[PDB]
Amino acid sequence: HPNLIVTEQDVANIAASWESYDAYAEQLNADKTNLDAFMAEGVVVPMPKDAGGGYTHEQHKRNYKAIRNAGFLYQVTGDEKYLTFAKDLLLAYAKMYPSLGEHPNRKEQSPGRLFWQSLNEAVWLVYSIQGYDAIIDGLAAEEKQEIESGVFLPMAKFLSVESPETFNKIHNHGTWAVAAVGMTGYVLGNDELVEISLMGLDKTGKAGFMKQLDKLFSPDGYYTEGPYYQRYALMPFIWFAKAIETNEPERKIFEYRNNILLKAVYTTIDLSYAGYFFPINDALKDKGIDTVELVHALAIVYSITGDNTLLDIAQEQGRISLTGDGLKVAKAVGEGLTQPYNYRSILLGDGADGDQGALSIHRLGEGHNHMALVAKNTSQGMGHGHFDKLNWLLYDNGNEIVTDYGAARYLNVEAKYGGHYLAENNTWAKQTIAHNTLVVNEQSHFYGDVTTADLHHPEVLSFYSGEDYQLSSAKEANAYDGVEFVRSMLLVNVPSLEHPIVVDVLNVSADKASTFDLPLYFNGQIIDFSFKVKDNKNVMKMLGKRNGYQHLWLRNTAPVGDASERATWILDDRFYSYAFVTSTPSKKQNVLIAELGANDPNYNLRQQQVLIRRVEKAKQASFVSVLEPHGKYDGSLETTSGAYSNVKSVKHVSENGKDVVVVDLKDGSNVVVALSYNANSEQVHKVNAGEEAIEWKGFSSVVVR
Amino acid sequence: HPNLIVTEQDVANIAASWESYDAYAEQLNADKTNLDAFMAEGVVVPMPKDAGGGYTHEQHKRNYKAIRNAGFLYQVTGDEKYLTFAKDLLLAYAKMYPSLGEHPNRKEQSPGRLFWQSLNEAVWLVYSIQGYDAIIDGLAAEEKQEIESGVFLPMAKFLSVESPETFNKIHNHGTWAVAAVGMTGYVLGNDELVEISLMGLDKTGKAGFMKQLDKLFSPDGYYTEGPYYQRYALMPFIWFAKAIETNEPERKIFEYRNNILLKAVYTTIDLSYAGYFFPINDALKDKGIDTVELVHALAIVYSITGDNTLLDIAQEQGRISLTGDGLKVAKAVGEGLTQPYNYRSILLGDGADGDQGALSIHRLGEGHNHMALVAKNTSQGMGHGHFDKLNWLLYDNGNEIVTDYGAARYLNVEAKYGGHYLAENNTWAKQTIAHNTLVVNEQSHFYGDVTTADLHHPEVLSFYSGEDYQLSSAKEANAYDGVEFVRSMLLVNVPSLEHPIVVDVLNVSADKASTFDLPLYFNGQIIDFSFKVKDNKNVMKMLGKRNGYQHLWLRNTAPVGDASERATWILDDRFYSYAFVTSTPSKKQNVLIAELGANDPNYNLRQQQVLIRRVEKAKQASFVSVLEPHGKYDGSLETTSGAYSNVKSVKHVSENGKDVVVVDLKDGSNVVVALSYNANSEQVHKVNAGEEAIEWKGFSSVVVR
Ligand SMILES: [Zn+2]
Ligand SMILES: [Zn+2]
Repeated sequence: HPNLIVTEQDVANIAASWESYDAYAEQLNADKTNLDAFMAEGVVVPMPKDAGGGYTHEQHKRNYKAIRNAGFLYQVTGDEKYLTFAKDLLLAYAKMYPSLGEHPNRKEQSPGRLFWQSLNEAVWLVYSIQGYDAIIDGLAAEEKQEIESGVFLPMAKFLSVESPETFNKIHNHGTWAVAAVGMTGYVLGNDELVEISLMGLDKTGKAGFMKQLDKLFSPDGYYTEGPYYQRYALMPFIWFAKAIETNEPERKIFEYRNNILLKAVYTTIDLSYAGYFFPINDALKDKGIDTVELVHALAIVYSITGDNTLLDIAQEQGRISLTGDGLKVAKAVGEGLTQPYNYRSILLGDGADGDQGALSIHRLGEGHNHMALVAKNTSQGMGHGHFDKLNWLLYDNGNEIVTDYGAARYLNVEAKYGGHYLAENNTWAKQTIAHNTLVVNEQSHFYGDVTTADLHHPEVLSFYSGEDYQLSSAKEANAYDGVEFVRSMLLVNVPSLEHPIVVDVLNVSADKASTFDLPLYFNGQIIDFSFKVKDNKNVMKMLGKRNGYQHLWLRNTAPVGDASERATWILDDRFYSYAFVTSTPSKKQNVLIAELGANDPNYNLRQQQVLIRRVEKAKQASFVSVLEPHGKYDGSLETTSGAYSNVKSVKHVSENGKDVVVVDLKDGSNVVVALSYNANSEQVHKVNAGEEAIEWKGFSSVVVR
Repeated sequence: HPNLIVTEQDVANIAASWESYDAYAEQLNADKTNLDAFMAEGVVVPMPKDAGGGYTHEQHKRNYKAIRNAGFLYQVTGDEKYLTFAKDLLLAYAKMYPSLGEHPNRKEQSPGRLFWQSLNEAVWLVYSIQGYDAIIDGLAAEEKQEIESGVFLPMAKFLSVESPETFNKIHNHGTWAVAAVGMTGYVLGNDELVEISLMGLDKTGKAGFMKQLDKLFSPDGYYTEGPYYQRYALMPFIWFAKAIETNEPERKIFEYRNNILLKAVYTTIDLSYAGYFFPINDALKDKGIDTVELVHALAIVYSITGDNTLLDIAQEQGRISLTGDGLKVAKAVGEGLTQPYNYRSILLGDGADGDQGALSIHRLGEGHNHMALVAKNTSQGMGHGHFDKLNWLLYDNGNEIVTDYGAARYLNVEAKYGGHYLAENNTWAKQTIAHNTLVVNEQSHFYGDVTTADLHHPEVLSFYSGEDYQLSSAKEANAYDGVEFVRSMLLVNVPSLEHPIVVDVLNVSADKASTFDLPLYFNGQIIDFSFKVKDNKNVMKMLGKRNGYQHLWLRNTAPVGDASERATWILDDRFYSYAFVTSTPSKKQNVLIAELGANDPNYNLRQQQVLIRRVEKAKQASFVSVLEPHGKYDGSLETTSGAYSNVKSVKHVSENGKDVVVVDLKDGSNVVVALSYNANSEQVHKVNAGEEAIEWKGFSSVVVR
């Protein structure tokens, strides 16, 4: 002891070297200073009372961190006051815990005892067992027995054999529970606790850690619940793996499933822009790469791989793991070994086998010209999944541009329903209308039914990443009865333009005449539109009755027709223009400008604007658009250039199920995008625009004339 | 030549030493790189066509900066290329200018010839004359004759003798015009142009530069139009003064009126929080200390004073004046002479003699995250003035908390009405309802009439800045017929609380039963209210018909009573709680939660929420409130503490025109604020707060029990 997340050898390395690396010493000293301050308050272990973000919730959180940190500092410094504090905290828990029943402020989740839900109980155990592992050799036998019998063994039993609905779950709850119980198993030398954590309660491998590794990650290391829950589950994954490695290296856990755990870490990094995770599915928008799960995970992977590009990410995190692994990161950074991280375009398969749709990330440019297009062609992702098949997000200039709302939830704010998912998470945040994708008849994909959504996934038709352009194309044939839609999204490098442009082609075919809505949630302030808005007559009414529409105010409608239209907005120092046209036999076309906040008596929803393109009574439609960053606004020096869009118009023609899009530019050049939807790279295609003939080879072609 | 903003000795000093000081070299190289790039485009002088932010507007702007910069670089580096580019630009102007009549894209302002208004013409001249001054050396006689007779002399005459409505103006337009013509006078050796600039067209001193210095600044160096226009006018003030000093040092311009120009520069800095100018009156919210007017002014003042605390601000500006004065700044910064700038509480008198109301800045706390309360008890400030007597702003934690909208205008965005003040600047931004102050009967102060407003100022009753608390108190007797109101605002240090608290007491008395509205414009997301809102029944209607009310949507009304109520919101990592109570005989008390965007078909207004306290059918009211920053939200580490307000309630009693406010805290303690409105330091006062007697001396007292 210790022999878990840190080993005796790690402690020796840290003791010998920590003062020699400034980044590590600064981190250690801050943690030490903060703990010393906390210790001055005495041992404070309150009877459990409060929900998420409430006093007892946050106090028991401060305590598990204190136990872990005191154990670490005892080991590194040899200062007995840290042993005493960790010990006395644990003895207080040991006295209290056997008397605890179900938490009094429970909700619909499995209750904890210390906490309103069992999830936080598992986190408490993951942290606290590390502190115990780090002090155990300095305790009297009676103190060990009291702590083990009073809190650790009863909690481990509670979270495993007493909680099969959680322990056997293939879900982030399951990951945390098996990590907590398995790590306890290693520290206490309890073979049974380790075995059930690895192989499930019945030991057959139908549930447990190994099954989670096999099922929750695709072969690309993409975690099916989405980026936000990927980083969260990454801690119990990487920390239980670390414990397995330090105690049973023969299991070769970091080799398992073609280094799935290593791939999970890189993929977590790859799911961020300007340091923030893509807020698809249930997600909070202030979650970034400095989150401790990725700080610790990066350190472990660096220690294994020696990949010096990880040191770039480490510096961007501005935080370092206080482990033996973190020491290696700090040392490498201090020795000037840092290399730039290779942010790249990727296709991430979803489902265990990678075939259940995919998440595409398309990147182009560098610095403030770095654009990222996210194409959400993924399976449901279980309960946290949103009803947004073929959704997209755009990032540019260090900003989110075309956005995903994330979840309706205020992390650890007790006055917001104990920090838990709000009523509006289901009624607004999960719904299709809340997203940048097709809504049919004001109904959500799969009619907002998670059971149905869980059974289906989009079909990826094409992925391409070149220096000329980037493309993803996917088909959704199961979202609605008698409806199929296909979306192709492109990032195009036009040499004459300062920034890459997005081209979007969303085709829908329906058996019955329908309403088709396509929203665009934008970040910024409207400059102007090419269309005239109808007078709202000094009233804003709720947009629709159900499925998220009840949360939107209609601010203006504007009629549109055959010709492409334009909306231009500003965000910080850059302009963005949305040029759009919809090919359809229906003449009933309108733009709806809407604002979030209807049916929100509790002020749970943020202010937000949206441009919705609506076609009514149509069986067929091709929603075509361009998203173009342009120009410079400098409010400091008081200059402006390039403020007008460089796109004169967008035109579209379909022939024999093949599409041609022509983007006419103000300098007289044009961009031609052609889509055949045929994967045969050698098949030649022809489409007649008017008298103009367009010919190409393969699924797609982009030509700048 | 040059002998204006730089001298021949300055040029020698720069050439000899610019490479030695990193800060100067970085700036010069960045300017040189940008100019070299601009020169590669050739000499481009278009005919005047476009409004503000349009192509010709921004091109003529790039040209005047190029003229100045090429002139400077020719002096410092010697290269013929810089001489020729400045000369060729000026010759193109000389050939075009005599042919120009009124700009074709003029608006209501005095038209320019090069520009849509004459203001920009003046800026062009201020910059361009410096370039000419610096290239005199390498010019032939016929070239000087062409330049002076073709552009400079016609432009100088246009802006002066031909434009009495601007040249005689005691206003920032006047300052820019006299600086432009006066600087031209010095460069051309034209005594007449200098005299009329200093003393006005008729030379009596009724108007012109000297009058502006005596009337537009208070003795404290506060510029009556407000912070945003203070920094703007600061350029022509400080640069014309620089020109006067280098040509006629016997005038002792920097000693004039007890060093008024020096005080003006310090006051400009004192009018910012976290580097941004308080957005009172017409103002844009992205304007900060790195604005070039303050960069140049700071350099001038440092050269005169040697005040090393100005180097702190210089570093925060992140740019350096490319002048001899700027060289001194760079040298001192390189030598490690920087001392921290002393941000402090200040009372700034308004009016020529500082007796026409005042602007109070109250600061408490350390670092760049301290608290700043601004009490706007100032006179009108002419046309750019807002109808917001006794308004207030609050800053905390690097953020604006309780806000001022500034102006409805998009700087140099041509698609937004040529970057000019929008229709909504008058109809929304200037109106009282748009501010954090009293609105009577849905009408603005002075019934929104600038002529009436210009004739009156609030009466300042008290100013105090201590370690215990801070206070401003002011009376507005002239805003409405038969109405008087008084506002006292305090910043209170309560040792048991983590942050100072604001206490607000706004008393109103009216001859007739009236509606009293008190808005609070806040920055952040509502957490919860202590009160119940009425169902809005899925519609938002325009709040009122006139005077800014037509721009607000009513989202919810909520009835309130005798007991204090609370609104709590979150912004970044901190919570803010607004506890409020109104003593009034009227029972008609409601909170209106409103959102901006009605009567805004062009999407000129930002999204914004407001909490308005309304009292109806009342002749008297005391609007009492507490603004309390509290707690910590960490979205990265996922922790929260102190999320609930520590204020249990707020109570108020009035006795013989004297107020007592009791702030009951959750720990059982209380804060007692007493106000007598009697300036006599030794006068004893007594108020019976129920079964309690409150006794104190002086205008105010604050006691923590
Ligand atoms: Zn979503
Ligand atoms: Zn204002």
